[PDB]
This record gives sequence, C-alpha cells and structure tokens, in this order.
Amino acid sequence: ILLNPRDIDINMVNKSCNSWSSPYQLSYAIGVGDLVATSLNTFSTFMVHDKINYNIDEPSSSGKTLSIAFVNQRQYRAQQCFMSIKLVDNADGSTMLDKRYVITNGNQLAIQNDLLESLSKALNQPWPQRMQETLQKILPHRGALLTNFYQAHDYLLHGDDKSLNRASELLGEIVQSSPEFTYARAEKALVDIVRHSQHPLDEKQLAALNTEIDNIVTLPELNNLSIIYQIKAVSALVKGKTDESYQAINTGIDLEMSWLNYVLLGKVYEMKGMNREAADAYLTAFNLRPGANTLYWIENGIFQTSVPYVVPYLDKFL
Amino acid sequence: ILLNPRDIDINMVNKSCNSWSSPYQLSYAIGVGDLVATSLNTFSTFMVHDKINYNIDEPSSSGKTLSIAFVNQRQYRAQQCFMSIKLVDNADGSTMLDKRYVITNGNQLAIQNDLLESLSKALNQPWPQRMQETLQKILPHRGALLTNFYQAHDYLLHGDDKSLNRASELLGEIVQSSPEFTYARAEKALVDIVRHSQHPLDEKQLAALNTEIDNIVTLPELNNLSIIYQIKAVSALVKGKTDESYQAINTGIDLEMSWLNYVLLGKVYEMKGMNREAADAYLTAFNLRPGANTLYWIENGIFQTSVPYVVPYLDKFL
Repeated sequence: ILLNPRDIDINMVNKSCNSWSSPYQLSYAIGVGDLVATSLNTFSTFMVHDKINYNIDEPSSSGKTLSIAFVNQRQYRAQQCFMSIKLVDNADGSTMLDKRYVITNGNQLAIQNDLLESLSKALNQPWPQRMQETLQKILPHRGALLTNFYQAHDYLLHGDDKSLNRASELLGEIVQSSPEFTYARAEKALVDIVRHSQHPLDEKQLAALNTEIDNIVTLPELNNLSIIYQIKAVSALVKGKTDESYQAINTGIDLEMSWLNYVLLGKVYEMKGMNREAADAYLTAFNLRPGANTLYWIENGIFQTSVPYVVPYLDKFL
Repeated sequence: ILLNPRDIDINMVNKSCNSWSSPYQLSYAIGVGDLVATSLNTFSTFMVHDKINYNIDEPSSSGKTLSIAFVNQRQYRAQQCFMSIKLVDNADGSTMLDKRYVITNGNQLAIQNDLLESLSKALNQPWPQRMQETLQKILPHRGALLTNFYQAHDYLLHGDDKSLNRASELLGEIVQSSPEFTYARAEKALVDIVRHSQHPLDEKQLAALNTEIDNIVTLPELNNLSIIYQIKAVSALVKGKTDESYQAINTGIDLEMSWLNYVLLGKVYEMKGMNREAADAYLTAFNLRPGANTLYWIENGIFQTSVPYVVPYLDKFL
C-alpha cells in the first residue's frame, strides 16, 4: 500500500489507563478527537479516519497517525492519568508533535485550543476564518460546560433510545443553567426530533417539537451552521418530505463533513428508494468514523436498515 | 483494506489501442483525465489518485474507479478507436457511468464538457462557481486550440529540457495564433522560468523573463488563478527568495491541488533546509499523480533532488 501523507488516522490507546478513567475524562478525549477529525475533514484537504471507537487495527494507507493515550505518572505504575497526544509521520516513523496534558478544573478549553493551534503548525495547515467562527459558535467557552457537552455528545454517539433520552436530559440541564449557549438548544432540538421519530403517532409531541424547532432554525447566531440543516433534514424525513430532506442534508454536508451527516444522507436515499446511493453514504460514514457507534446509527438511526440487504459490502468487510 | 467511496482512481487501459493512437488523441485523453483529477481534488472532498501514467496495479482503498480505454469498432478487430469511459463503484462492481466517445473535428470540448456534467450527476457533486469560472479561464474554447494545448501539457508532464523546449515552442505558436488565450501566455511564462533555471548565469535571459512575467502576473483575467502563484513561486525560488516562494506556492495550492504544486512546495522546503517536510510534499505529489512523470519532476524539476536521501520511503516503495 502507498502511504498517503494527506490521510490521517486518529487512534485512542489504553482506554483503561490506570487512575482514574473512567468516563470522567474519557468522553473529553473522545470529544476532542471527534472535533479534530471533523474540523480537518471539513476545512482542509486532509482526509481523516476517526478510529477512536474502532476495534480492528487493519492495514491503511494513512501517512500520519494522531494517537491519544492515557498515561499515569508511572513512577507509581498507576496514578492520575495524563493525556498523551502524538502525531507521527508513518513514512519515517518520526514524531511531528508530542504533547502531554494533565486535566484540571479550568484548563479543558486550554488543552483543546493548544491542541488545535499545535496541529495547525505541525501540519502547516492554517485554519480558515470559517473554521474559527464555527468553533466559536459550536463550543461552550467554560470548561465545565465543555465537560457536560462532550458527555452529552458521548450519549449521542451510542445512539440507542436510552442514550438519546440521557443526551436530551443532559442538554436540557445545560440549557436551563446557561440559556446563552444556543448551540446546545440546537443539539437538544436535534436529539429531540430523532427520539420523536420513534413515537410517530404522538401528534402532541410533534406539535411541541415543531415549535422548539421553528424557534431554533431562525436564530441568527446559528446561521450557516450544519446543525440547522441536520434538524431540517430529520424533521422533513419524519414528515415524508424527501426532497426538502435531501436539500437540507446536502447543505449540512457542505458545512460539516461528519459521519452523522452521511448516515442521514444514507437515510434520505433509502427513503427515496436508492439503495446503492444509500450504501455509498453509509460506507462513507463508516470510513469517517469506523466502529460500533456508526454501525449502530446505520442499522437503527431514525429507522431500521438491513445492512445485509442495503450495504452487503459492509456485512462482508466485518 | 476498507474501501473509501470518496477515493477515486483514474486509470488508462490499452494505451496501444488499434487504430490509430498514437499521440494523436492520447494526449487528449491524458489532458481530460488530469483535468478531471485536479478539479475533483481542488473543488470537492473526493481524493483523486490520477494513475494515468502509472505502471503498477497495486492494492488501493479506492471505492470508485474512472477508466479511460481506447476501443475500436471491433467489428474489424482494429479500427478508428472510440474512447470508452466508465465509472465503477468497486464496492458492488456496478457501473455508475458508461460513455463511448468518437473524436471528431469539433467535438473535443463537447466530449469533455459532457464528461464533466455527467460526473457531476453520477457522483452527486455539483460544481462550485469557483470551478466553473476557473475552467472558463484555464481552457481554450475551440477544439483545435484544445488539441494543441493538451499536446503542450503532455510535453510539460515529461519535464526534461527537450520536452520543455517543445512545450514552450508549441505554446508560443498558440499565443501567436490566438493572442486572446491569456492562460497559454501564463503557461509559456511558467515553462520559460523553469527552463531558464537551468541557465542560471544567463542574465540577459533573466531580464527578458522578468519582463514577460511582470506583464503576465498583473493581468486581471488571471486574478485568482493558481498559474500566477506558480510563476511567482518558481521565479522567487530561482532568485533565492525562499519566503516569497513559500507564500506564493501555498496560495497556489489553495487554488489548485495538483501534483505539480506539491512538487514545487517540496522544492521550496528543500531550499529552506527542511527535508522531512520536503519528503512529505513529494510523497503527496506522488499520491496525486503516481508514475515516471511525477518521479522525474521530484528528481530533476528546477534542481536535482536525491530521492534516496531526501525521500527514502519512496525509494523503498518503488
């Protein structure tokens, strides 16, 4: 296989460090990892394979690996686990970046902004204005909200009804505490239409939801964000408005190249009766973020999809 | 290997069709092929591996293959070769696009515009305004100039002094015949500074060249094109202005993701004394357009580069 220098794998190692993580700071590393992958995929000509949730260590054409590893002071063999982040050029096996981070009470944002600035330099990849404004709009600016928001994100990833109820409740507690974090209201609205899709005959819930949505998609602080087209795409899908769903989701994709946007495009293709196009979107989502969470969303997200029938290549690959 | 649906290989088969090609229409197919690869790489989130000039058929993670094959009416076993172009989804092995083109006296543009429109649909990839304006500026609009221009492009690809002299003479005959094809004057200026780099002590030629260049980079019809930053990048490199060279070439890359821009970035990194960064740019050029032409440009283009020392991974891969 020829290595491609513009092809980056993101890995996580030692998920069971020593002390003391734990979902405590694991959903943090997961969130930073996903944020990095999706920023690069959206705003640069790097292709990122986010393999944080992937079990198999297969052969890849990836010229760079970004590794997140949990490491204890060792001097004890197992204590307060520092976060080790290395960018390796797999062409030579040399280290282009080596960071060691200790989590604290108010450095979560710092750690992440320092990671982003440092990746910009190491990859000679300045970040476009559109990425800067996007990060400002999409992320809370206090550490504690960041912790809670990425925990919510971790429930969204799992994707089962129970997980979504918890994402939705966590996002509601965020919103009640900090009404000004508008993006979280947008995320809540999205988890909420996804949950409501499972109770199709509950029209009173549909009416409450159309209201929460209409009072979100109009907001100015959310103009030009993907979240807003994801909400419209799923809301239109649930209502059978396949063409509005298609146009919303392709606009969402233009704004955010995410595993989730491609799953949703796959769903819209299925509804349209175009299974080869669906399979294509799904295998794209799976390349972007391979593993059980994406697999679960392909198979169950919004409605059930038979992977043997719609995406046989993926059954055979796994 | 997991197939990536956003990863496209461009192949050429039967380079020795039957009747009657021949460089006659081979440099045409080559030019269309390169144009497709570089448009997709620049203006979409597809990664294209342009393997038109590549001998080895290795294992790739490519989810789609675009094949250019020369085929004779067969009914004779070998006659006027039609151009067969198929887009295959390698996930299922199904055909997403199947075109058969016969070359004529005034359909060369037609064939190419029809290919582009048809790729847009088959890949659900509308083309951005920036691509449309770019194609308008970068391509002549009569068939015969297109023939000549792609022949010139084919000499540029080979990259040796003799080839460049011929590119330069062909582009000059184009310019003399059609002064309004401004892009060709820009291409001539570029081949010309590259050729002049081999005669460093010829100051009279340097003065003529600074004049042809200054009278090109200013032109308005060329604003926002890569060619203009390629000219500045090479002109600055030859003059030892490494920082101007770096800034020009990174702007060129933003505007055109081409094998050649990455070779030139690699050259600028070498001059700067940064060989791991050079190796990276070079292996990127080689992923974009693998084979002897790109290899020749890495090894010889502007100045000589020792691949064993600067890019050992590439020696070992080959």
